Amino acid sequence: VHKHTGRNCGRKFKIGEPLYRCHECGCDDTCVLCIHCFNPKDHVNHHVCTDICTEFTSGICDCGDEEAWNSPLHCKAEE
Ligand SMILES: [Zn+2]
Ligand SMILES: [Zn+2]
Ligand SMILES: [Zn+2]
Repeated sequence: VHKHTGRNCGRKFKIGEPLYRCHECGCDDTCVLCIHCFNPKDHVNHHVCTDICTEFTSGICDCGDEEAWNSPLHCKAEE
């Protein structure tokens, strides 16, 4: 299971996978969540950008990295 309780997710995105950012919750535009981590309950009427990862964009999910978020998140995988 995708739980990573007590540490950062750090799941590496693959090309074609969904990535989630939130204007309000993210510290900057590079702060992102994977589909296993993103919880809609954290982001009601927030300005959520869901993109499809490309060859150009590449990186890791920031869930559990509190240095990347303005609000406490609640991992979807933890539910
Ligand atoms: Zn994740
Ligand atoms: Zn997570
Ligand atoms: Zn949000």
